[PDB]
Amino acid sequence: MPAYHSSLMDPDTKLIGNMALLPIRSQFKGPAPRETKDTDIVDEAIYYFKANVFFKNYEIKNEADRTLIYITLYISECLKKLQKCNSKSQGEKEMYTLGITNFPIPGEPGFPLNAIYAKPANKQEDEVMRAYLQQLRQETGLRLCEKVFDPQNDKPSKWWTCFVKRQFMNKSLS
Amino acid sequence: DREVGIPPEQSLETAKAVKERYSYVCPDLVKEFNKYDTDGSKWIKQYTGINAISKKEFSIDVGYERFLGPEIFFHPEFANPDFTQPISEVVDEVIQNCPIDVRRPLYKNIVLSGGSTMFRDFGRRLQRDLKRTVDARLKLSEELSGGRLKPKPIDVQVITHHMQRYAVWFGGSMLASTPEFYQVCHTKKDYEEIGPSICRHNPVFGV
Amino acid sequence: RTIGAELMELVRRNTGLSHELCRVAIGIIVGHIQASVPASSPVMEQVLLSLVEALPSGQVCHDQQRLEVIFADLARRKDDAQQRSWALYEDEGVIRCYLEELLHILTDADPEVCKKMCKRNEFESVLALVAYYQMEHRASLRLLLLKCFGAMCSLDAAIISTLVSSVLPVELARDMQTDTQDHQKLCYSALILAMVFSMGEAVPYAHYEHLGTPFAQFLLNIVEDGLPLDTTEQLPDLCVNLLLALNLHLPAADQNVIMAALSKHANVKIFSEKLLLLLNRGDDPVRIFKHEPQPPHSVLKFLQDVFGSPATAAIFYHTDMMALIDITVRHIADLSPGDKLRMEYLSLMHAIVRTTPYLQHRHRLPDLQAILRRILNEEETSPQCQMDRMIVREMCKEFLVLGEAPS
Repeated sequence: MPAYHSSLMDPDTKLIGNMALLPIRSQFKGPAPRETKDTDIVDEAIYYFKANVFFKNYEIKNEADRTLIYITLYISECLKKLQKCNSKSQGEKEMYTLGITNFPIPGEPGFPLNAIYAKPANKQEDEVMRAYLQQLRQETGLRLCEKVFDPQNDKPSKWWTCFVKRQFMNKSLS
Repeated sequence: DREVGIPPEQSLETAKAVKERYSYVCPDLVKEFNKYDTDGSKWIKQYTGINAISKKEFSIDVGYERFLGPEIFFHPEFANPDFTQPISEVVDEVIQNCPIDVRRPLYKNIVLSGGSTMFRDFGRRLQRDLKRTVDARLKLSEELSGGRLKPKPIDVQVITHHMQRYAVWFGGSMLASTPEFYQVCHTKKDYEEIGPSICRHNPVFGV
Repeated sequence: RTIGAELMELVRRNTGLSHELCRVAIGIIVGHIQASVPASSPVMEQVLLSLVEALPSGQVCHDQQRLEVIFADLARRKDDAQQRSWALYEDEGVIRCYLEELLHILTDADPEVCKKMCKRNEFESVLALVAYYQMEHRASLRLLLLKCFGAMCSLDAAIISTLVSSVLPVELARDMQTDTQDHQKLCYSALILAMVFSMGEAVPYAHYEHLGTPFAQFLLNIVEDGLPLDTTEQLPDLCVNLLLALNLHLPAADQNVIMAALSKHANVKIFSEKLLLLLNRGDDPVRIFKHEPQPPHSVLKFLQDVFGSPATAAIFYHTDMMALIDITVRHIADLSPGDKLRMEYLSLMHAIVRTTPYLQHRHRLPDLQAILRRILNEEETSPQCQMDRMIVREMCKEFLVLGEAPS
């Protein structure tokens, strides 16, 4: 059967490059509009993370799938740093520092999906992309730390750090 | 990946034990991950083994591998990337490739055999993934025709019979106890004449 | 233009020499035809410069080809699920042949080749052996993999971060507590564990199920009591160097898993005797590799953490603490200003006064008082020298009798 795709795409949803500039519920600042609903492109990708890393074939139906694939690849970067953390406060400090890092973007080397992603043509669209992703890289990390850490010991769970070796298909943002 | 502490010599012994005892089949995959996360005391079991060198016990926590193993019947790209089709869909192609007159009686008698169909709730999901697939096809034809006839539904049935560890043997013992067996059996005489190509053919192919 | 690199490849193929001796043989031959035949000196000097100072376009090294062929089969034999758990064919002689060949290449060939082919595709080939080790149960092959990991740690430090963050240290720490019969595998396992922990990088929290306090008690029981099968007695001096290396990344001695092992042990004497024979010389046995950034001094890091609590300070016998004060004092003075270590011995000494009754016996207190007054009256202005004086003031301020004049 197929993997889990994004249901949130709507024709009224803006496009950046060939991705889906979708609303995000965050206190962080960026080009992403603020959402009112109780579900977002982030809460989905965290719902569907543990299941989508076992599949080996993903068919890109729309552009919101290109936004989900990015997060699902970045969550595997959070867990590499979080498994080394001994307290949630130490994780939130590590999740900040990682989002500030300038990962590759569509068009340049490092990005594993340069072919099936559309780079920004103009410089203004480039500046919007680098600030949309950084808004995802920050709210993703902030929301994992609520889940990874067992409140009984305030230390990472083996049920999340078992997916450290499970890349999305085999790709990584590095 | 998770439970180090299992000796490498007793990983296989430990996986069969988990499979035969604790595993099962899930209706939906991602909803089970939440049930294991949100309410972990109810779904996570524990398996105490015995080392064979030191004779000391080792214990582990049995989690997502209760439903992820059997899921490859329905998501076989978990293990083998050379296969994607579920078994719920392989069965529909097997039957829809058969003659039009024996499609209904074949949906109505689907016999699960073998030891790897002993999983709990295996037929319940297979019988459900088909009835979704069969009730839609009849719906589409009813629409293209004009909606004048509501065709009869198909009675899918997936039965799981009492003998599985020796089902195939039993059908060989009933057979061999007949006299008809001693006619179709290739014979020593027929071997000396025709040679070892007497046993070359199977029903899967012709000529 | 490229002769000196095309000759080294020819010589390593047809002779089997290492990279170093490949350059020696050519520099000697050339350097001798230059001298005996001066008519050929212009040609020879170009040839020597090509050595001192790349390969043709399509030409690829022999050692690079083999590492494509070795890492590819061993990963194919890892992805062979049938043959690993359900054996049918023989595999011990083929694998033993590819792992021997691998060990001679990492040990002899050019490190930059053996670095890139191990650093390729985010350490895809290293991480496979780390899994094949977890999957393999035969000690004839687990031993060769360890000799191969020990050669990959010598090349780069990014590989050490890859291994320590992996499941390797948890399988070694689990195989050592379980399979104590094999002596070589127990001695190499304790060497590799000290290699990968040498740099001080932190690790996942899950490692501390098998690298925590019960693993330290296992190592202390060996240091103190030893094993029967240890005839040559290498293992205590390896289980010491390992404890020093586990304690490198571990901060906050009150939260330290190792120190809970000492305070739980009945009586440690042999572990303490060996710590002082290393401090008397100031040798870091963990520091095997010349990789930057150089981590701290493993011994002083340990003793600073021992004397970070009074439960762990009482392990030292009376005669040994007085020998520790005689050494620490001797190093504080014999060390020059601007050195990094002088503040460690000072912080170590500050830790002794707090957690021990040093002020009741006052061993070598006058010689100490004269050294601290000197260090304060030093007019050096480096930042490091200001860190030393900053410690001394805190030390005298906390304990006034270390500021009084020697009398």
